[PDB]
Amino acid sequence: MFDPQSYPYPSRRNVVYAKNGMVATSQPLAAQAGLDILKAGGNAIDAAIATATALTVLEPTSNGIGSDAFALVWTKGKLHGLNGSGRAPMSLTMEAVKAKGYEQELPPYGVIPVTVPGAPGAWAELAKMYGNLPLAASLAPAIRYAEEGYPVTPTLAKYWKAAYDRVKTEWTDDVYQPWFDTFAPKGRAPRVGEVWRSQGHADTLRSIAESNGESFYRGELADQIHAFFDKHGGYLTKEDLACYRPEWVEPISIDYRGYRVWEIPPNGQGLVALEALNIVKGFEFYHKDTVDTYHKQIEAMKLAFVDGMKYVTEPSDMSVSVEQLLSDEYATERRKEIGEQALTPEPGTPTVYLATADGDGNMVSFIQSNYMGFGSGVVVPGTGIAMQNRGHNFSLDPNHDNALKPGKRTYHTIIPGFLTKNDQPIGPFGVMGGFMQPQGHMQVMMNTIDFGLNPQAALDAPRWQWTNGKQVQVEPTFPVDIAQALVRRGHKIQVVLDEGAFGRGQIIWRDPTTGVLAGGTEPRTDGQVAAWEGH
Amino acid sequence: VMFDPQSYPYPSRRNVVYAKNGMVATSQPLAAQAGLDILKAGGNAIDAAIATATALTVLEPTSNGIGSDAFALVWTKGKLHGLNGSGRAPMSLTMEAVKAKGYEQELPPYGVIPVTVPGAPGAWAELAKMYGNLPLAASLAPAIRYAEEGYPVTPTLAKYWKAAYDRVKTEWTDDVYQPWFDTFAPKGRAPRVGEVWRSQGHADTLRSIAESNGESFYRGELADQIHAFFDKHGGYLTKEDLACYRPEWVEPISIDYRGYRVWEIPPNGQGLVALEALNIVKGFEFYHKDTVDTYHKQIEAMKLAFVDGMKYVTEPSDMSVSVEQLLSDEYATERRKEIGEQALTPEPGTPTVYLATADGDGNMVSFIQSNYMGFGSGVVVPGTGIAMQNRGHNFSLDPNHDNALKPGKRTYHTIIPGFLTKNDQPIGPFGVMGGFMQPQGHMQVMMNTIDFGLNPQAALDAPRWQWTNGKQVQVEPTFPVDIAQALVRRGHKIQVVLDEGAFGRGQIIWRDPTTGVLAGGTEPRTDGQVAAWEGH
Amino acid sequence: MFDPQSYPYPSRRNVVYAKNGMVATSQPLAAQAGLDILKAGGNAIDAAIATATALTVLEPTSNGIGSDAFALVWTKGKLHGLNGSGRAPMSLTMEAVKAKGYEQELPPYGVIPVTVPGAPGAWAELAKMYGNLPLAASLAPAIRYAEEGYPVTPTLAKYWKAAYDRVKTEWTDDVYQPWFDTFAPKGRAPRVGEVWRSQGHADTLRSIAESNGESFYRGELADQIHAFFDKHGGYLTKEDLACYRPEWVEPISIDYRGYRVWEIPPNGQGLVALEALNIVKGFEFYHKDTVDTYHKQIEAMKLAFVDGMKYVTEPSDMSVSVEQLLSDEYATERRKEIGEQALTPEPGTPTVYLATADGDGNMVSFIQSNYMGFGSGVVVPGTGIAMQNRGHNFSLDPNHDNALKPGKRTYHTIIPGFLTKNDQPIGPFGVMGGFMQPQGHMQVMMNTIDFGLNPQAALDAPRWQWTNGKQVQVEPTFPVDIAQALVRRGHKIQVVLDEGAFGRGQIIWRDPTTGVLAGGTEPRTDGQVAAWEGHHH
Repeated sequence: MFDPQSYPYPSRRNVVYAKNGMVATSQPLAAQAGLDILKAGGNAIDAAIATATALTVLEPTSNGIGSDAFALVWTKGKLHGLNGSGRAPMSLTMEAVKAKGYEQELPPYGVIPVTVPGAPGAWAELAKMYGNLPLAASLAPAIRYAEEGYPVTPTLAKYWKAAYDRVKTEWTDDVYQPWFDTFAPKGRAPRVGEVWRSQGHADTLRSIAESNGESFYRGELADQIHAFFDKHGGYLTKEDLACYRPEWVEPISIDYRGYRVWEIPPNGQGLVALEALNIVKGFEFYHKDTVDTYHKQIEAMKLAFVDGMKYVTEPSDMSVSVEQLLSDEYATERRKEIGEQALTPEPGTPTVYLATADGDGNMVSFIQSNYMGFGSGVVVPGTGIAMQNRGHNFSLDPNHDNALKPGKRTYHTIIPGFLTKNDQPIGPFGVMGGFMQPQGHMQVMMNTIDFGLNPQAALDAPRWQWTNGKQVQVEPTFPVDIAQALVRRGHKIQVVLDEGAFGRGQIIWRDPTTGVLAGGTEPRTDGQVAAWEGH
Repeated sequence: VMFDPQSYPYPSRRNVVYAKNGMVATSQPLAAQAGLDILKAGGNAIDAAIATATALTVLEPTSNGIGSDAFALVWTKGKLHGLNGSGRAPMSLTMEAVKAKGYEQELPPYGVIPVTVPGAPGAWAELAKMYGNLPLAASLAPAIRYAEEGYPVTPTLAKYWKAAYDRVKTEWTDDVYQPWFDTFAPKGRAPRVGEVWRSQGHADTLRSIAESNGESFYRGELADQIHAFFDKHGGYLTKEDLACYRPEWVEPISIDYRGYRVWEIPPNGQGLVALEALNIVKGFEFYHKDTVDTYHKQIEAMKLAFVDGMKYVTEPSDMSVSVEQLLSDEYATERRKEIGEQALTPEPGTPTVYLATADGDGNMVSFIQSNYMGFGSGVVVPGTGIAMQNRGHNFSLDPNHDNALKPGKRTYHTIIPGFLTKNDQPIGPFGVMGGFMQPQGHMQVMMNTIDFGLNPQAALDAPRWQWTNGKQVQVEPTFPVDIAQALVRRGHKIQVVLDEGAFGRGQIIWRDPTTGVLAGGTEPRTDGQVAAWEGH
Repeated sequence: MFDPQSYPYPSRRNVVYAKNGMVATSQPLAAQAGLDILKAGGNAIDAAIATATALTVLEPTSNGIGSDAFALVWTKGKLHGLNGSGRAPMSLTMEAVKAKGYEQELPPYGVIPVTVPGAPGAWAELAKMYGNLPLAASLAPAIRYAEEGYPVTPTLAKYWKAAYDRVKTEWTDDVYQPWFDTFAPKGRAPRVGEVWRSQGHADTLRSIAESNGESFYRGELADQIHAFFDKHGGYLTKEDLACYRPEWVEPISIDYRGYRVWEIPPNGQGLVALEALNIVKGFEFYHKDTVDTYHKQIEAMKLAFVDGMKYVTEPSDMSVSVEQLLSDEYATERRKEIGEQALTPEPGTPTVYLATADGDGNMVSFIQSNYMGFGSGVVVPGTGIAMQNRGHNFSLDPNHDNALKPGKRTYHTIIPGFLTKNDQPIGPFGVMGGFMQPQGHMQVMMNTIDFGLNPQAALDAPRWQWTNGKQVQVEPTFPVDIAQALVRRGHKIQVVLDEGAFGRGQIIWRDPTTGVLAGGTEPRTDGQVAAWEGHHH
C-alpha cells in the first residue's frame, strides 16, 4: 500500500499538563482506563490498578495476570512501598533442580522457573488500603477489553510475532499448548490491525474482581493453577499461593543534590541506582553532553551494578546491609576506583511501567512483569493466566546470596522510582527494561536534577547502557564525537540499532507550589500521557 | 527558578496511532477527549467532530470562537458531502459606507466593522441533524463542562494568549473591546502556565444553542443580544443578518492526482488553490521528495495557482471565471509552461482549529473553524463569551476585484478542510491549519502521501516551506540546508524562519480500504493528540 | 591542555580546482612531494612516484618499501595498467607450510607470508616508460623526509601505537627486532608532535634512485634482503627478487550508463566492483538515499564478491574467464537471485591511495600496500624495508583456484580505478581499505554516475560495507530510518563507530571539454587535494 513503518524525519512531543489527574503508560487504551476510573470517582491509586490490569490484556508481550508487581504510592503526605513480589515454591530446592540436569542456571521456560504471581494480590491490597473504588470498578475496563477485543498496533505485533516464531519451534510440549490457544488462536501471532480477544482473561479478571484477589491465591483459580502444575511436574502448589500476601515495605533513598531519590528496598534492584547516584554525587557536572559526564555516569553505574548483583536478594539472605552499601564513606571508597581509563568492574565490601497522579496530591509509581516477555510460557488453560518466569533470576551457586531457596523471593529487576524534595512529593518515574532499569533510573534522575530537562526531554535524551565488562551500548542518536572519545578512554562502545533495546520511560512531575502536573511519555514506543480535568 | 523550562534539546519520535472503532485527531488533547467521550456515548464520527469543535471553542480561544464560521467534508453512507458554514457580510455593509468612514485600501482588522455572520453554530446544528446520532446537547456537553469547571493553560496556549493581550492592551482602548478583557483577561492579564481559566459566558451560550438546535444564536435570544451590542457601537451586524443565515450543503470539488482524488470545498473557500497547484505539478514526475528539483516544482506550481486563486476565488456568483476552467488539464499545461529553471515572479492567468474524526462504521470527517485572526475582531458580546470573527477583513475594497465587498456576500475564505479518496473508496480527512499556508500545506501533505509514500505522522513531521510575497519563500529550521542554498542559486529568496507555529498545524487520519484499520498522525509542532477508541 | 581530538561540529570541504596539476593523497606532505615534482618539470606519472615513495616514509602504518603496487595511468590518449604485484617465493609450497603446523591459512606475521615486494620495480618502470624525470629527482623529497624527519599526526600516532601495543607482546623473536629498532626507536611508538626519522629509509631510497630499482632486486639490497631471510628460515631468495619484473597488463572495463569503469585485471580484485556494477546496471535508481537503492547496491555487491573470492587469482590458475564473469547474460543470471529479502550469498558459474593529474592530459591512479598495516613485521635491518605480508591471502585448500603455489601471485586487495566516457579520460579514483575496496569503488561510481555528486561529496557520503553473510556494517552517519528498513528486509546491519574502518578515498575528475580538474579528498583522515599552476618547458 502507501505507508510503512518508516519515520524519515524527527518529531516533537510537548510536555503534557494537567491539574486534576494524569496517567502516563505504554498503551494509550490503558491510560484511558485510568482516566475512566478517575472520572468514576477514583483516585490515583484506583487509576493505577485500572491501568495495571488493563495492561495485562493490552500488552501481553510484557505482562500477565501471572506477574508480580511493585509500587511506590504517595498519599496523605507519606511515601509507601508495596512489594508484590512472590516467593519461590516451597518444593523448589537447589538440589531438586540440580538432580534434573540444570546446575548453572535454571531453565528460562516451563514450570520450573515459575514463582508465585504477586500482582493480583498487589492490586487488591492497593485498592483496600488507599483506593476509593472496589476492585470490580477499577478493573472493569480491563474486563471490557478482554471480552470485546482490541486492534493490535505494529509495535505490539512485532514482539508478538517474535515470541511466536522463536517459540513455535522451541515449545513442543503439552505445557505450552494453552499459550498457543490463548495468544496464537489463529495458528499465528495476530497481524497489524487484527482484533485479539481473550474470554479467559475476562473470566479470571472478573473472578479476582469479585473476590478481592482471594480466588487467585486461596480460591477457585488457585485450584486451577495448582492442578495444571501438578499435572506437569511443577513445584507450584495451592499452599504456596495460599500464604502469599503483598508486603508493605519501607522505601529507601539517597539525598541527591537536595532531592531524594526513592526506590523499593532489596528483593528489588533499585539499590543499584541509589548507590550509583551516591558514587557519582561526589563529582560536579554543570553540562550533560560532555565526555566527562557520560564517563563518570557509566563508571559509577558499573561499580554499583556489580555490587547490587553480588549482594541484593531477599533481605534475610543478604550478606551486607542496605545501610552499608548506601553510606557516604563507601560511596567515596568506590569513587576512588574511578580513574581516567575505563575500569573493569568488581564488587566491593562494607515489563510494563505506569505513572498516575491526581488533584488531591496522590501519586503512584507502578510496575509489573512476567520477567521474560510472556514469561514462562505456562498459561493455565482457559484462564489466560500467563505465568511469570521470575525464578530464572535465582543463582544455583550455593555461595551466592541470591541462591535458590524454597520460599525465598529473588533479586528483582522491576523497580518503580519516586522523586521527592524537602518532604514534598515531586513524582513517580520508571524506565522499563530488565537490567537497563537502574541505568535508566540514573539517567532520568541526572537529566532532571543535574541538567534541568523537562519530563519529556528527559525521556527524549539519548541513552547508554552497560552490559558486560567494558561493553557499553549506546543509541543511534548518541553523540558520535563523545562516543568516539569514550572509546579512546577504554570503553568498548557499541551503537545499537535495535528499537526498544533502551527501555520505556514515563514521568509525571508535580510542582509543589502551584500543584500543576507535567508529564512525559516514552517516544520510542506507542503510549501516552493523558490529562483529566473533571470532578 | 525550578527544574525545567520550554527547552527541547533532543529530537523526539511520534509513532503512528492505530485504531478500528474510532479516532479523533486535533490540536487540543482534551478536545480529542471530548470526541472520544461522544463516541463512547454512542455517537458516530460526525457527533465526535461537533463534540471536538465545540470543545475547541473553549479549550483554544486563541484560534477560535463561538462567533466563528466553519467548513467540513464529511464521508458517510459511501458519499462525500461538503458543508459551507461560512456566513455572509452584513446587509448594511457596503463598499461606499466604509469608504466614507476613512478606510479605502482594506477594512480594519479589529472592531465591529470586519465582522461577518458567524456560521459555525449553525454548521454544528445542521451536521448533527443530518448525519449525527446524538442530539446537540449530548455532543456539546463536554465543551460546556470545560467552560464551567475550567482548564489549566498549557505553555503554548499561554504564549499566544499573552501575545494577544500585550499587543492589544495598548491597541484596544474602546468600549467595544471591554468584554474581551472581562472574558479573556479576567485577572487583568492573560492567564499564566498552569493557571485555570473558565468562562460561565461560554457555558451559558453553548447550553443555549444546545437546547435550541442553534436557533437561539441566529433567530432567538442570543441573536438579540448580539444585535443589541452591535447596534450600540455602530456595527452593521443585525438580527435579520443572523436570522436568514443557513449553512449550505455544497458540492465538493476534486482533482485526479496519480490515481487518488484530492477533495476540497468549492469557492468561497480557497481549497481551489491546492487543487490547481497539484494539477500543474501533476505533469512532472518526481520519484524522490528531498531533491532541489522536487521543492522547485512544488514551490513554483504553488505560486502560480495561489495568484490565480487570489484573483478569481470568491462567492461563486461574483466569480469572473469558472471552477471548471481553472481546474482543466489544458489550463494546467498553460501555467506549467511558465515554470522554468529560474524562480518566476508569479502572475495571474486566464481561461484556526483543524480536527479529524473517523469511526468503525466508515464515517469520516474533516472539520475546520476559525475566527480568522486569532481571537478575531475583539468584539465579544458581553457576558456570553461569543468572540466575533473578523473574516470580513478578507474582502477587497477595489471595486474591479471579484472579491469586492458587497452586502450579503461571503468572502474568499482561508479555512479549508481536505479529503482524500481512491477509486470511490474513502481514505481520509486531512488539513493543515494556518491562514495562507493552508493550500501550501495541503499540497505538501498530498505529495508527501501520494508521491513519496510517507505515513500520516511522517507526512506531518516533514520539514515545510511556504511562499509569501513574490520570490519570497520561508522555510523551517529543519529544511535541508544544501537544498535551500541550491534554491537560492535558482532565484528563490529563501528565508529560514525560527518562529514556532508559523508553518501551521496538521492532522491526518487514513483508513485502509481493505482491512479498515485507521492510522493517524498529529501535529508535532504543538500540543495535540491522535487518540483511539475501541468500545461498542 | 586546551584541545583534544574532539570535533563536536560538522565541517565543510570545498571541491578543489586546478588546471596544470593536482595531487590527491592521504598525507599532506606526500601531496606536497608530487607538487614539488610537478614544479621541477615532472608530469603526473613523476608526481605519482614522488608521492608514492614519500608515503613510504610518511605513512609507515599503511605502507613500506617492501610493498607491492598497482597503477592505471592515462597518457597519450591511452589507458595503461601496471601490475606491480610480486609472486610467491619459489621454495614456498603448500606441503612445505603444511609440514610446519599451519594448514588452514598461513600465519599473518614473520618470514612465511612474505612475497616479493613489487613496488620499487613498479616505480622504476613507471619512470622509465612515461615519466620526464629520473627516479633520483622524483624520489628526492621522500629521501629528504626520511633523513630530516617529520612530526607525527594524531591519526598516524593512533595506528602506530596500536601496532606497537598489540605487537610488543606478540612479536618476541629475533626477526621482529629490526622493526622495533626502526619504528619504535625510543622503546615506544612516536607520540603526537614527536619527530620520527629513519636513516635506513633514506639510504635505501637513495640506493634505488641511483640504480633504477636494480639494487633492490638484483643488486646489493637484494643481497641484504636474501641474507636476513636465509638467517631466519625464510623462503625469499636472491633469485626470487632477481627475476621479478613489473608487468604491463591490459585493463578491463564495464559500460556503466555510458561511462566505462576501469580496473586492473585478475591477480587484482577490481573484477568484483565491475561485476557488481554489471549486476546493478539492470536496475534503475533515480535517487541515492532510498532503502531500494542501498538494498540493490548491497545485494549486487554480495553476489559479485563471493564470485571474485572463488575465482580471482593468477590468470593462469583461474578456473573461469574474466569475459564470462563480466558478461551481460551472467549479470542477468545473478540479478535474478536478488529478491526483496536479504540473500545469503553464494558463488555462481559460467594501504595508501593516491591520484595525480597534469595540464598535458596525463592522469594516474596509484595504490600500494604491505597488506596488513606494517606488513609481516620483517624489517631487513638498518635499511627500513618493511616487508609486506601479501602471501597471507593465499588459500591452503588445494581445490581453491587461489591455492598457494611457488612463483604464483595471489588474489590482491589493492585496486586502483579509472573512469572514462567515450574514449575521453575523466579520471583516477580509489577507496583504500582491504576488502572494503570494491565496495568503495561501487559506491563512488554510483555516487558519481547515478547520483551526480561532486568528487568531495562522493567521498563525504556515508558508507556501508558487507562482511560475512547477511552482515553489513554502516557508518554513524548512515541514515537511521534506511538502516532499520534494511533490517526489516533481513540485513544484519551494524553501526560501526570505528574511525577509518570504511576506507580512504581520493578522486580527481577532468572535464573533457574545458580541461578543468576537480578534486576530492578523504575527510575521515589527514590528507589533501592540492593544486599546481606553474609552467613546463
